Amino acid sequence: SDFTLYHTWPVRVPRPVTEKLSADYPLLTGQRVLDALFPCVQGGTTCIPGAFGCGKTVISQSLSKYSNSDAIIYVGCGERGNEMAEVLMEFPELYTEMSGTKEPIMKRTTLVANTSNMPVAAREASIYTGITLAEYFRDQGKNVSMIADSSSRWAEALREISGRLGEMPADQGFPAYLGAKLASFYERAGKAVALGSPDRTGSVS
Amino acid sequence: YGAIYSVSGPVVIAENMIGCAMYELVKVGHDNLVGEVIRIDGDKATIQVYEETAGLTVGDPVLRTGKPLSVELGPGLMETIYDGIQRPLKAIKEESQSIYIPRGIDTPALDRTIKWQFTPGKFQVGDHISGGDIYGSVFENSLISSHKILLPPRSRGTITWIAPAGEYTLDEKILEVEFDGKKSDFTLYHTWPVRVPRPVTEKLSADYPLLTGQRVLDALFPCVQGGTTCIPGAFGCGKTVISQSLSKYSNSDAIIYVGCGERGNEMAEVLMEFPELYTEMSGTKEPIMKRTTLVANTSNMPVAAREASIYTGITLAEYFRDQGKNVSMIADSSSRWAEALREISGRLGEMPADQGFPAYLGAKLASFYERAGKAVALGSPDRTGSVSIVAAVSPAGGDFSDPVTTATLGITQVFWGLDKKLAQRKHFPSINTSVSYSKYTNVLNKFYDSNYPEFPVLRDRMKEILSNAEELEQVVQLVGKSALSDSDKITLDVATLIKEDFLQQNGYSTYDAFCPIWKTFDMMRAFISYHDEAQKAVANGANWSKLADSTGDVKHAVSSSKFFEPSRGEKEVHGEFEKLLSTMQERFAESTD
Amino acid sequence: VFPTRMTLGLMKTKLKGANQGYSLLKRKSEALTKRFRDITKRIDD
Amino acid sequence: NTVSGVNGPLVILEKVKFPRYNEIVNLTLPDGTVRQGQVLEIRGDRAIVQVFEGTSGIDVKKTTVEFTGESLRIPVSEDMLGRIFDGSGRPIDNGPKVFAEDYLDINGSPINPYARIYPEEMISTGVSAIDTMNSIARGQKIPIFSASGLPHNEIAAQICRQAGLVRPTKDVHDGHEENFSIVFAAMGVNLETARFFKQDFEENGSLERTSLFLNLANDPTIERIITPRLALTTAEYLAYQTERHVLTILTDMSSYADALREVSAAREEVPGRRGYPGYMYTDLSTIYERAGRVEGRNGSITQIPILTMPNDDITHPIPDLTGYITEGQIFVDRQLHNKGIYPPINVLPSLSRLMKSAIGEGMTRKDHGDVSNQLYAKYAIGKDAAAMKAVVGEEALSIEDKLSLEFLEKFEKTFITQGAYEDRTVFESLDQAWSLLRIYPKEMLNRISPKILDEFY
Amino acid sequence: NTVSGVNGPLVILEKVKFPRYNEIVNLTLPDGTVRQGQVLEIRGDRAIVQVFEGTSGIDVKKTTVEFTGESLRIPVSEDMLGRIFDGSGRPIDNGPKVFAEDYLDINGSPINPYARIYPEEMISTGVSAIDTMNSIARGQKIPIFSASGLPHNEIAAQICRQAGLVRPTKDVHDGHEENFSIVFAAMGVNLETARFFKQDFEENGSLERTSLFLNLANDPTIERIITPRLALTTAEYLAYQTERHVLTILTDMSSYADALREVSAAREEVPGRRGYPGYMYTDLSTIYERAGRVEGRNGSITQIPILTMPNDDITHPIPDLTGYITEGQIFVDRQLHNKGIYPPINVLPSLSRLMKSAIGEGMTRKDHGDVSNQLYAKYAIGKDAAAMKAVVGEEALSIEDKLSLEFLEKFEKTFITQGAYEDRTVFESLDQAWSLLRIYPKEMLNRISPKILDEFY
Amino acid sequence: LTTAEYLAYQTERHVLTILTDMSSYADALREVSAAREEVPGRRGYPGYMYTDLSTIYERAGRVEGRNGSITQIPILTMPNDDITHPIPDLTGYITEGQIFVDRQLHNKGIYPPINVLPSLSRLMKSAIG
Amino acid sequence: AFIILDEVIKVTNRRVNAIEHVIIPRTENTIAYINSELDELDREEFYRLKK
Repeated sequence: SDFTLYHTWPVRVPRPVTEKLSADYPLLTGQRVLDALFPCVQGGTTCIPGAFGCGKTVISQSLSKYSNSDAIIYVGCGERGNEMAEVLMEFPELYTEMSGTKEPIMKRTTLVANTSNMPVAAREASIYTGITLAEYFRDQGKNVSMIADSSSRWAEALREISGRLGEMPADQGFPAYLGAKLASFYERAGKAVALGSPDRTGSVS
Repeated sequence: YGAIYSVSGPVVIAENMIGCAMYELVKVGHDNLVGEVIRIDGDKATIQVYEETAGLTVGDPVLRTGKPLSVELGPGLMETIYDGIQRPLKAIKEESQSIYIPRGIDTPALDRTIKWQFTPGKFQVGDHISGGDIYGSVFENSLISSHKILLPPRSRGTITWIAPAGEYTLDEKILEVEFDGKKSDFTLYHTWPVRVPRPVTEKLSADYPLLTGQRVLDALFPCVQGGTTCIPGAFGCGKTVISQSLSKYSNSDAIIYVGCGERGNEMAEVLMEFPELYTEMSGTKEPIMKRTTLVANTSNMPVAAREASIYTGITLAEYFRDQGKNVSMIADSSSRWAEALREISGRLGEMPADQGFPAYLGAKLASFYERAGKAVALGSPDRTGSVSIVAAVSPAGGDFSDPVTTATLGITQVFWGLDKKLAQRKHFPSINTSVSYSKYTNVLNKFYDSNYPEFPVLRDRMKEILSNAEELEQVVQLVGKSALSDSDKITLDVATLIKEDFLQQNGYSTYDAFCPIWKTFDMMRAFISYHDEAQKAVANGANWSKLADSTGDVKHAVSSSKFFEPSRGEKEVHGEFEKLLSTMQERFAESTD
Repeated sequence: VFPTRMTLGLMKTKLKGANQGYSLLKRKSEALTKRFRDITKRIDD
Repeated sequence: NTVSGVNGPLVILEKVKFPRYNEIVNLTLPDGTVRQGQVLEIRGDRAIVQVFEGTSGIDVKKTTVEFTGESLRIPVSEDMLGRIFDGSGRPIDNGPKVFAEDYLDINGSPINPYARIYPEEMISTGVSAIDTMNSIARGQKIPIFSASGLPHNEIAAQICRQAGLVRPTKDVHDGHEENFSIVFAAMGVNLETARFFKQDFEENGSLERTSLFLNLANDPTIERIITPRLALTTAEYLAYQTERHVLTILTDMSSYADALREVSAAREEVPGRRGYPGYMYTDLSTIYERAGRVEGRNGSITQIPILTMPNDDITHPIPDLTGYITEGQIFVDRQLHNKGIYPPINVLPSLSRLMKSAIGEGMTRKDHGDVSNQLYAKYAIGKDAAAMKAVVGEEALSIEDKLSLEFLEKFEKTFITQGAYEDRTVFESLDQAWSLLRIYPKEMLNRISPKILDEFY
Repeated sequence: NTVSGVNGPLVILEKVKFPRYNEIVNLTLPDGTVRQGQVLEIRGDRAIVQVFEGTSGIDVKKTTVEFTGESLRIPVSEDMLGRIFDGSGRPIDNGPKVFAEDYLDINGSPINPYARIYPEEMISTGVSAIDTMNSIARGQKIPIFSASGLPHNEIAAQICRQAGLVRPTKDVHDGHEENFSIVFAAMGVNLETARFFKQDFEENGSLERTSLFLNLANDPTIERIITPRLALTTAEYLAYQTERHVLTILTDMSSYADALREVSAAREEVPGRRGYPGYMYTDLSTIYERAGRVEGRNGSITQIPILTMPNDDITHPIPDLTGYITEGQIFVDRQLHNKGIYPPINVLPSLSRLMKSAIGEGMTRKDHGDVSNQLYAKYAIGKDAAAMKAVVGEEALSIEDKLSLEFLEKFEKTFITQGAYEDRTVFESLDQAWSLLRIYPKEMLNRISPKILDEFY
Repeated sequence: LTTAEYLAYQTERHVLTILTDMSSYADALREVSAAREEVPGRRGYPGYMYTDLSTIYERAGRVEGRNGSITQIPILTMPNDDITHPIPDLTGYITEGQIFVDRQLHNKGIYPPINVLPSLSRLMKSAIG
Repeated sequence: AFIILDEVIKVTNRRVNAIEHVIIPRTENTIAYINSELDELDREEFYRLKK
């Protein structure tokens, strides 16, 4: 077949590697308590409580700022849409902590920003699209910070689809397929050596 | 026409049935049972038969009569106890030798052999007429004419014939109207489908308060006329007893009392008790009974029979409103109507959507309450009528946020509480001050304000005392009584006085259980005049204990307010209460010093 | 054992009761303990 | 023609359109044995039956069917008492031969008696906790709510045993001079329990006066529920036609309920709310159909159904639907049982709302309503105080609360403690109620009108 | 083709498959009665429609169907302000048509004519309590969550009527120099309650500023869901094209939840917990999609939804899901209502996720964000301190808490208590705030900069 | 299991099976129940949840020659952190005892955090000689 | 007075700790178990009817 500068990869299929490693490498956030007290990992899985705009969106915006990862992929799974607007505007005025230029934070960020109003396909595809993209950057030899906001919303995208179709959802009215889908997503992320003879190291956190 | 496809439950399904509507009257089988085709699924029509099936065969013919199922609104409505679609129960006792007819009998909607007095109206030959116009009357109450015979909606034209005053039968003509050719001849009654509303020219906000008589109901918020009201239950809250008390005390022109799906013993209670009870204004023959038109349906009658109940009753209320009469509709229990909607849901075998309740449940409730309300009467003469609905509720879903209670509390405008535990302990009718609101309060109180009462100012302070009492109640339980200040003790102490006198209601009508609205204001005036003095004393120095000893005599009197009657002081308020305001002041001056 | 349907309204209010109780009695305690410390020092002297 | 299928115990017969609703069919099996069945539904060129007899012996197409031609009706006669029946009608004494003078519908659609005369005179039980608190009047349907994990069957046997000394208690009250009959309906009842029941009636000497309809749960479900319905119809014959007074004890209502759920699972009907049907209410109302004073206004049929709360709650489907159709309830406590107070009835959530109407003068006092009100209020406070003693301590308590703690103990151990064979008159029971009430002076009692108080204190 | 059947709310038509979805059909009855509906489902030679008015009274061979050929849209114009419509967009004027300049589809718009821009300018409700503590901003949605212990519609009326009296106060401040409009939607309102809202707009002069679309409690569930979609499109036109800030008031969202729950998202399909769909979220999200800042950058639609909490519950699906999509909430309570506090608004469980950051500076002073920290803190401490007063007295009560005890009282009785038609500008609201804090010295307002505090105290 | 009973059988070996995690396996059963024409019973999990678990537990015990065996320690993580949730309740009934780990211990820095308050094993005088 | 204070502080301390440990977590455990059962009824009901 013919090849282009871009390549396509299916959203629920994760990109491949030669083998995955146990991460031992931290985030480049440089947030002092983050580093010392309960050390940041890059190639890790992390759950943070929220309740919306009582700090949680604030820290995601902080994490973006202090970070200076090779790429950062920002996922709004299904947020309030004031918050998505805010992420877009603040970032090119902000400054990268490695001292780079050209709309600084925004230049390193690629944004999949779905508010919950925007179609349900786009909400469900959002995490998927981010993980496949991120995983490819892991194959490129780039250390990626993956920020998702929020998985509670994301579980809801699924429950909606389930009731419409007329299949039975399971525990707490939330579907059967839920648990396998949450689980696959965190285990996909982590530190690996990319596919092919060069064997560059990346991470997805 | 049709052939019976299935008989399943008391529900019958019949094939070869097309050209039938969803309101169409149908006669089921070759025993000709009363039925109505509720829904149709294909060639097969689903029919609820309002008598039981205990030997209904398949393949017997089903004959569509070619017209809807209606009820007759006409002469003979009052002084009579009826079933869910209205056929004289009294005639049935004697003839059929049974309380309601055997399956496979049909009896006519009214007495056909009884002759009634026609009076001609204000619409003679060549005068134009429209629906809700008075073409005549019958007499069905002694002191008044309680029944205006009105033209049905969408009836118009000019009159070829007005029959002169005299006795006629109800099947014989008294009016002819010419419109599009001959429109019809009309008889003393008219038919109107009962599932369907009776139109209004326009609705005008409820703003006329008129008694409930009960001491608590009058007190927290004013009584209302043209309003809509929810009162909780559990079918062990003395719901029957307050209903009987409610009938006597309301002074409205007409009352419709509807037993939705009741015990039978409850129906005995009311039928027997009503003629013994004296109408407060001035009596009639068998006083309360004669002013009540009864739909009395038991639960042991099929599910079909209980659903037509609420409907026919509101349709008698809406006619009366259009007639120029203020109506009290007392419905007990609206949760039994909702119980019935569940039963038809199980029988039809439809899926739930409302926590174990049918799809149509929320909408059916909402529609009922709108038919009720204060209005300017339908018709070209224009008269005033209002329908105030007092509706009982109770759970029915095993939950405290149950579909019957939630959808009804939305559409209601007065909400007065009631707790099961208090009611058993003796405080019926009971009332919960933090689980109540009334939207009509603002205008109604201002009405009582102008007539003599200082009423608005008192109402807000009564709730306030009770609010602080709840907060206090938790501290009192936990820490004890040994920590509260002098002010806080009083709050509880005046709260006791209100709990004693308003929430408790001694007897049917004995111990002067009847309080007029003006007496209630005076009962309240005595307690809050006492509260302000009581608050000043502790603040100006006087121990809770010292203040209680010294108050003494004036406190016993206010405690004793409920046995006293206002008919021996003035006629609606007590000279004794006027004297009480002077005594309070005098006491206070001695006690403080 | 525990009710099959709708203990939750009750249990909600039980939860509320408990929680208010702890706060108030800790305030009552807080005032007694605060006063007591001062009185202890007066007494030693 | 032949069986289309069998799904659970229910049978689908593919047959012609000559059977009516509730018309009996007679299933001819090639084992040389006939079983009988009742049509639950008739539908186009098929019938849905559940077989009353057997549960196997079925064939796919070696079956033959014939229609009985007769819809289920009870042979009711003047003498039905002093005889043991089954609802299935099997011979254990009598059952298939029982005499006949009418055949009556179980449906009770022709005669349907219903009060239109108020619940008249008092009915005695000799239990203070029934008569004083709730009070019973002729034609009343007041239920006994009991529990599982405690023997519900034992509380039914105490009521049975003291019943029929009751008729003398009424005789004394005057204006009762007519016969007393018990109509006992058993459905889901164990063989050992059945024998107990037989024993209670016997000891008083009411055996001669009682008719028994017996079903066990090894008989098919549809039969089990028809058995009390047949019995109420028999009661109706006694009540209306020969103007006698009937008290019918219907046990076990949970058992009636159990059947309802099982029946329907692939018909037009299907089980609704909480796994218990949505038409469960109708089924209870059919039992309520034949309750109230009868026509002509002498005699009455009075009904005390026996209901068991399975987890000791009112929010469960079986107690919840029922209590609405009833006009109050009587509440049985586990905690008085464990201590050893028998019969163990807590009066806190017990009220019957036609207490006022039930009581009158000449057989009950005017103080009677007032007396119940006082006991509830003190008993309630006492309970509330005992709970606070437990958590916080006796710093919350007050002197008034001490009177109340003391009042709880006196009430439980005197009022609620009595025999299983120790019957009383109503006047005595009000006299003992008073005894407990003497410990609060007049000024702390305000659940009685002060006028009445001065007389009886 | 003719009507096949109707099963509950849902109507089966056998009519051919050539109609498109959203396509209006006319039910031609032999009774001279024409009713309109929108196809819920279009299938192969059948369609399922739910009828906008009624559901029964149609036949299966005397009622015939015709397809209009035109889908569900609203004629949108700016001559619609001062005009009374129903829940299909038909007038209840009893005079002239709606008027169009475009026809806009009602579904959450065909094209989605919105952009996402963070809020930056204050919107004022004319009541201090909402505006200082939990401010409203352009394109931000903060619902009023109230309960069935409140007169929730009556409070709802106060918010709405006082709006657009704000616009001349904002005009002097220079925050809004472009017009104010009100779009009001009544879902499931009573005839009398509906009347109250209308009369309140006439009195204020706010009738000219609002268009009312009416759905009555007796109109079909499908009529009720059509009703807010009419209001938001009309708002979207005003907002986009003539640059007005438009404040849309949707009362009652609770009825809206009821219509969906009942049918049109539970037609025969399985809903989530407590009968309320799991895709009830998806429906709520459609409303939120047609709300927000729009092209022009002087145009936005700001939204105040009113949700009435069934029994004050925090585990029911309705406030929780709705509550995730909206940026905070205003919590109303029963407690204040009893005391005689009107409107009874508490600001402690309440939250506005973005206070200063949402709103601007230029028409609101800079002190708003700082002052809110102090008022919130004191208010919290204040609830606790009153409970403590009751026990300890004032002989051992803390000094900080003693001032907070008095603070609880004033916060309610002057900052939360206001008139019916009392309107207060934002500048004013801020001044009152400082007056309540003025009693405390500086050493108990230590969470604020000495520069700001020295100026504002 | 087939691997473990083959070693155990053929060359008379004790095989210890560490089967992590039991709820992950439950999870998959739950998805091919939603996909089946089955209705899920107790708390959104399969009404045939017993048959699944039981297939694993029948294979465990001594196998022919009585010098080979399969010994099991299955590992369960509590999906909702409750011992009323169906998974632990059936699982516990089919197995012989349980070993409890308590969160409060883990945080304190105890190792192993084996809280012995409900930890009991049925064979205690039938597992010793 | 000091001696009476001495007594009262011991009682009052017992109570704050008693509400804390025994009551609140008992109340958490109960509320959760019945909430989950209650929800199970509403969802399974729908599932059986739909099937």
